[PDB]
Amino acid sequence: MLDFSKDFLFGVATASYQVEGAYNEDGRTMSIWDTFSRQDGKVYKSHNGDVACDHYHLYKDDVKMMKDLGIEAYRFSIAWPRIFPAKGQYNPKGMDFYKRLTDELLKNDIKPFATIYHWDLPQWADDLGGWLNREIVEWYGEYAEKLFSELGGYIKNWITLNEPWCSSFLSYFIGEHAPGHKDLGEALLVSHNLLLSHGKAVEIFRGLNLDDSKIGITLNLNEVFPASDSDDDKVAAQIADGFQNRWFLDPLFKGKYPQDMVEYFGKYAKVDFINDEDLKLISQKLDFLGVNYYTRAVVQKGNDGLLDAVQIDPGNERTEMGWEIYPESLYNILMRLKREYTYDMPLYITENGAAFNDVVEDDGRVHDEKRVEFLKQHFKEAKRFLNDGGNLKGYFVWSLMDNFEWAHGYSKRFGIVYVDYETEKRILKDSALWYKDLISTRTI
Ligand code: NA
Ligand code: NA
Ligand code: NA
Ligand code: NA
Ligand code: NA
Repeated sequence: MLDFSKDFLFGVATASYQVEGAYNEDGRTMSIWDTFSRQDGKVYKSHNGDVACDHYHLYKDDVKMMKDLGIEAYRFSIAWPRIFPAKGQYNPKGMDFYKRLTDELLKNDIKPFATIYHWDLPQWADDLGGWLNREIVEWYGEYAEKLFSELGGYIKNWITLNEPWCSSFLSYFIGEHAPGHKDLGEALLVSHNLLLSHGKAVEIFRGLNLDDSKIGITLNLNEVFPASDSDDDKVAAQIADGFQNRWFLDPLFKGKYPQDMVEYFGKYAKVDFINDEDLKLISQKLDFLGVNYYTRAVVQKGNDGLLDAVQIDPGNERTEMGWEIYPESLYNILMRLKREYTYDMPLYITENGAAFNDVVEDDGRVHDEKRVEFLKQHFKEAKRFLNDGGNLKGYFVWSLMDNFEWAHGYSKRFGIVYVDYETEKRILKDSALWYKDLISTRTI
């Protein structure tokens, strides 16, 4: 009778630096993204998160807004520079924000899902080497354990890292994200230290044996298609798939980096950070996996160089990011996890959503019909996965509101709610009204 059971969580997601603002208040010190956004050329028109959506001050209105939509769960991140503004220096005022945030959520029947690290590493940590310095495993563990002990009565669903592929390859190899290095060997080592920090937090978490509390990790995953049936394109797809997906799925869920990628990367950089003890910590059992899904890739062999597959445009509709709208890969990825990696483990879609050219019309409304159709198509694939025996527990739309989209600044709008940044006014887009109906009827 219900496409989505009463227990299925309809959610929305944000991230601290993208929405909070109040960047220099109540003891907060700079993150690497504060620093990076002030370096010339790194962020669209030198946008930064100084103010963002001012959600730090407006959080009560934002929670009321979610309550009126019937939101059942809210994924947010916790800002490390608020909690430890300096090495070893706990800031109770920073903790107080997350207590009053999560108190507000619970009192409005919204379940909190907290992301421990969503890219806003404290500048003091990066000055000590950041994710390149293996000591970060201990700094992160100290941070996580403080959150578990202070917030464990408030939060029962924890995510160690958001999208470690971005924090490693996009930040240290491609250089689009903070801190903006361009060195494959660095990005490979960072990926390992991120995964090792993840394992440290899981170890600490299990030792607390908190009542009714779950821990997992969030991975951005795609599906890679070869442009043709040639052997050239099949190897290209295999490499692209190992680069995005298997490089993280395999150590976490198989206890082993993917050997084809280890050999491929080893032709270009050192891969000597791999060892048995680290992989055992990395692959500790999780309670759930969070899946961030947006699009697929169609790839063709490039010119034999490092990760130089040519991106094929198959000619289909795309978002403002240039990302193809291909809802079937949401089903294919969830099925692939079920058949190859996570099996019967609970799965959450921790991000899915789209950037479109949103405009407030003369009627004061945002008629974002393309986003309505986008979300409708992807929720239909989630329902199909559930009806085929998939263990999907919830679905978080990215994002609750338009926000600071990293190197794109405020020029990409992902919200189901529009933010007029001059006034900080919230305007429900038609997609939020559609989502409200979906939560109410649980029918699609
Ligand atoms: Na901010
Ligand atoms: Na700036
Ligand atoms: Na696991
Ligand atoms: Na679980
Ligand atoms: Na499709």
